[PDB]
Amino acid sequence: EIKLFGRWSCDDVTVNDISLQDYISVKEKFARYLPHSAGRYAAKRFRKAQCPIVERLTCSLMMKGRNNGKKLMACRIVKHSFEIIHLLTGENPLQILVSAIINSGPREDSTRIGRAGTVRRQAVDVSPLRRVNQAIWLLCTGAREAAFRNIKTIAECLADELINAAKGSSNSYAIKKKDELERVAKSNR
Amino acid sequence: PVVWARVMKVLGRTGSQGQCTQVKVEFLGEQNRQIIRNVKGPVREGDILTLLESEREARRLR
Amino acid sequence: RDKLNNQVLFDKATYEKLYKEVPAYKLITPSVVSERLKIRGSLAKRALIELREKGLIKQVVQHHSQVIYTRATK
Amino acid sequence: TLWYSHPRKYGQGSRCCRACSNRHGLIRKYGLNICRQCFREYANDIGFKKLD
Amino acid sequence: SGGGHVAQIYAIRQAISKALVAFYQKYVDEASKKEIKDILVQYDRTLLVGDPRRCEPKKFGGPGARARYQKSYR
Amino acid sequence: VKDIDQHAVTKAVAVFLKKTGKLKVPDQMDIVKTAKFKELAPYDPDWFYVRCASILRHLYHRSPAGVGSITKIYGGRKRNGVHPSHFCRAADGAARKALQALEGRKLSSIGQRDLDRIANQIVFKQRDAAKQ
Amino acid sequence: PEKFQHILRIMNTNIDGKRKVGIAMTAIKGVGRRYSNIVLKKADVDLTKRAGECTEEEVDKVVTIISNPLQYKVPNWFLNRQKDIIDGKYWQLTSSNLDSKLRDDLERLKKIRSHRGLRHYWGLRVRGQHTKTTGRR
Amino acid sequence: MGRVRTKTVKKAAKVIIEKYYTRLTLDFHTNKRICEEVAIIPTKPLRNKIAGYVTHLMGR
Amino acid sequence: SVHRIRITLTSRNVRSLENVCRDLINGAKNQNLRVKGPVRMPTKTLRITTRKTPCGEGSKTWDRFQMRIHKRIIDLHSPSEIVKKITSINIEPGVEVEVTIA
RNA sequence: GAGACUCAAAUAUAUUAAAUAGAUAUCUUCAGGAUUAUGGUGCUGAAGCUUAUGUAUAUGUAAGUGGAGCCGUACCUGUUGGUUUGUCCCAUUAUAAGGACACUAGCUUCUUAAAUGGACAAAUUGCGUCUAGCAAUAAUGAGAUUGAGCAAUAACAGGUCUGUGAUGCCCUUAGAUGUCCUGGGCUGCACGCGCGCUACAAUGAAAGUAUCAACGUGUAUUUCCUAGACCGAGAGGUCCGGGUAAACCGCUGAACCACUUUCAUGCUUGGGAUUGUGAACUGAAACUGUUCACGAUGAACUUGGAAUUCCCAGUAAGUGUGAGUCAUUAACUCGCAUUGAUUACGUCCCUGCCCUUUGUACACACC
Repeated sequence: EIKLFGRWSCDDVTVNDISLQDYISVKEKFARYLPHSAGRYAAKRFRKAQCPIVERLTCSLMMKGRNNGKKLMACRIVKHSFEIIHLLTGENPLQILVSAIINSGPREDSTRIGRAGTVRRQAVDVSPLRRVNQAIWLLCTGAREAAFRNIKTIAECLADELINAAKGSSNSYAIKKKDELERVAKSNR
Repeated sequence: PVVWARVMKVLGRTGSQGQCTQVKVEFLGEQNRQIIRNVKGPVREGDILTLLESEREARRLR
Repeated sequence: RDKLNNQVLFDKATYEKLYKEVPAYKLITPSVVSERLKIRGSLAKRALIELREKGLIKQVVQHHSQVIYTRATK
Repeated sequence: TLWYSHPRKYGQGSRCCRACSNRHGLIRKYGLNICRQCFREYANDIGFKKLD
Repeated sequence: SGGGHVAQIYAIRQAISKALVAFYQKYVDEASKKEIKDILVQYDRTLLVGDPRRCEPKKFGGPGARARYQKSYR
Repeated sequence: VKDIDQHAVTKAVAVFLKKTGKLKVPDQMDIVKTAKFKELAPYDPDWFYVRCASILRHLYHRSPAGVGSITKIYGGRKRNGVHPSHFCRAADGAARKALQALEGRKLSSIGQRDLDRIANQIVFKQRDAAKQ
Repeated sequence: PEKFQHILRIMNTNIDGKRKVGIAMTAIKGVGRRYSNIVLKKADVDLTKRAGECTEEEVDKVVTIISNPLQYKVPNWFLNRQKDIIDGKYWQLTSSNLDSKLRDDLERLKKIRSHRGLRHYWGLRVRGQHTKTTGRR
Repeated sequence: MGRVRTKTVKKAAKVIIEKYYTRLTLDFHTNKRICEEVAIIPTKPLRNKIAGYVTHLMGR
Repeated sequence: SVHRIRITLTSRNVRSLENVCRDLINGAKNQNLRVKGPVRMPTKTLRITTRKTPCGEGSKTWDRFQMRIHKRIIDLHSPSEIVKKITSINIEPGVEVEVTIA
């Protein structure tokens, strides 16, 4: 009764990141089979760790006005792309997803409003509640412009950076623009 | 740049445009260093957190 | 800006050329054949329907707006 | 008889203003015919308490 | 009836869950009622958390309930 | 009929009366656009009379259903006139004479057990067809 | 299918080798996408054919519908011109005469000098479009 | 904390125990019922007001 | 032979609509008029909105107004010779009785 | 003053409550299957198939014809009609009881409330200046069911005399500004601007297919809502209806999505401005236009300079319907309903704002 998330094995998925353990929970208490929830996943400050990540992996897709609204198409497009994550590197796709957030994680600073005035200095840490959700924010951009005037579709461009976000990534993708962000932040910090 | 820092105590922010939790954290191998760092974003009490800059925290007295 | 103004065609000169290409090319997507030369988009998908000889395919998606194929992995 | 045009049976003109004889400001199409600048003074006694 | 192409399928879940809980209360067995609840309530996927979140009345100056269109030349 | 959803079954029945000679072809069938919203003519005619499967549920559940009550609520996904879209009537016309294609009152008197059970025998045969 | 030419050409318009045969027909001015099934199946042209296909023995009978849409059962409302006005003849004049005829009703009207006449001097939208607002473009 | 006892739920509370501490206990849902006998509330949300606070002080 | 006189009753005030079940229906069920209980109808709500302000210039919102009138139906399986006295007593301000004759 | 009270779906039908809805139960009828058991039957010509003409082409029959099934039941799954004090009684043309039985041979879940109920808070928590220790946690309709409306004090040269037979003063009065007719015009356009919709297409444009709401809505002295057949590329036209309305429209069987396709990214089948043309139709009457049809015509524009709008949940936003002005004219307006996010769960920088000390030449208050 724990098998078959979409079509594949569900368990044996490890968050291989100190200090991301005991905060990113995908399977170990969330054996929820489809990434559509009904009502509401926010009543207080701390709610995103209590949501399944694969639920959060879908809801960021509805943007840009004309695509805002249809979570079922987000349910359509991700379950039609896991086979591309299953055919490339034939191990189970869910272990590839949790490893994808690691290399796409900005585990570093951000730019801070100064302690007497305007914004020049560095915010010396970024919360995992802020970080890995913004790791979802970077990926949902780049495939759309990879499909906007290009006439390849997103289903291959979702699998574009995701096979690179799991391993050590190649040249600049949707995983990038944050690796660029910490170079100017290291000159900041 | 590889050490991880766990939180013990929380204080407020110079928030308005870049709320960043000026917060009391300590390491594990360097757990005697309870340096009061500054994390951007919401943080629950009891969370171990990664870190690369392990030198200072830009102290203003509070 | 790329143009790629290739011919939509039954591709008789290259159907045997892709026939030896798809082993061991398991990445047979309807977009990458349009990313290949002699760009067919619709009948090239139907050319993978012509690749349905119970060989060199494992069809995994039969859907609206996408018919995603993998090869018959040995 | 003479010099009296306008066969009024179409549109607003001239089926107007059973409350003020002011043709421009009517609300009609429920059955009110109250010329709604003559409604706030004339809201009682015709029901119509406000509830939200 | 009601619902839609999404939310009408939702209310099947509350129906199919509580159908066992009342047939086990008054007709079958107490532990049969107990063995169907503890498997559910681990996370329960709001099978019984019937949140009364409903559509809110609209206001003025907006196209929505808690919206307001603006810029009257600030 | 209460078997699997008629995405494929409505494709099936539209050829079966087309097999048995009861096509009863329209006259402007290359001209019609089934409503004053469409910009292209359809590919063929078989998708027109697929609504006998609808009235296997609409005479069943809605009503003995007339032409006007059908086609207005029928076939709406419409992008109307450009500024901006509305909803329309889909402009039936000749399909109100589709009863001749089948040959208080009832619309189809043979689709009670004579005609529809054969189509129910088809999905029962399709149950045997999809059994392997 | 076809390997020889893959570039079609008719009177006043050339056709590429990419557009489908309904919309390659629409690539000629004077006809639109509604005729893509109408005049092609009136010429018995398969819509599933390609631009390299639909050979020259088929395209001439299309011109017989162009040169005479009356004999091919096309109604006047289904014609690009009906009740001309002058000579009254219902027509489709695909890329060859509507380019001339567009001023032909107007070149009367320059001498008629009606409501719609003098407006074509300066540039004005001849239906109820309020021209004060933009005043340009 | 965020909800504050107002004057009506406080200044009227100072006599009702002072008159009738006898035969009154800390049990709220019956002290909820007792407000109808010694007093007359207009509305039961104010009974939901005035009875909870006086039961929030019986140990105090 | 025997008549089934089905009578609608309506009013705006719910208290008078609560008053009529206190006095009318028990003065008839004492002699088996077959009331079949209070048949309450959904109300007829109406909302009218317009500009609240003559020369409405400024923060130009609107005013809402509501109305509620409720119905409760009393049908009876009894002939015409019994039911004339209940039309005489009791009568209330703003209640509407409707009995069909011809 | 704020609170408090007013309204709105969650809340035991636990109590009476149905021309809403019906749950049901079974009567049934609309019956497939062999899911069932088969009785007659099964290679002997069954099923199926044609011709002839009567009857007004179907059917009848034979021949034609063909080689396994036929026909009937019950179980399964389905129309329909009533199951109101059920059945059979009766008065009655037929309801009720009267006569008995199940002694309930359909009851009130549901929609409707008219009500009390309804986080109704000792809610556990190293008690903070004993005083109001966040803690989510206890419930398990319920961790506010929960949003508006109502809003003071002194006021401002805010808004309006064109809402008014509220109205001062001033203007006019057979040669009127008044008033009714004929007209035009407010819509006129090198130009500035704001409010919104149409897109800038691959989360699509197309085709079908699956198959989902709700506030409402609707004709008596004026022609509304419409169904049903009928005609028409359509637009619309004709005929018989219903509905003064939980009753008919209508159970309104809404859009976007969802499902196979067609398109190959090419200002392109994306995007529909422009402009001819007839075809409509409303109104006595249409011409920068009454709107709507058909088949033509395919511009501008591929994300928009400095700028700057709103907003923390069923919300934003997409996507619709109704209502309002109406003879016809919605792209706005008032709510309805569906689909359903990121992120905030703060701060006092910045434009803000609220009264505590505070200097002042501050005054008609830094304009």
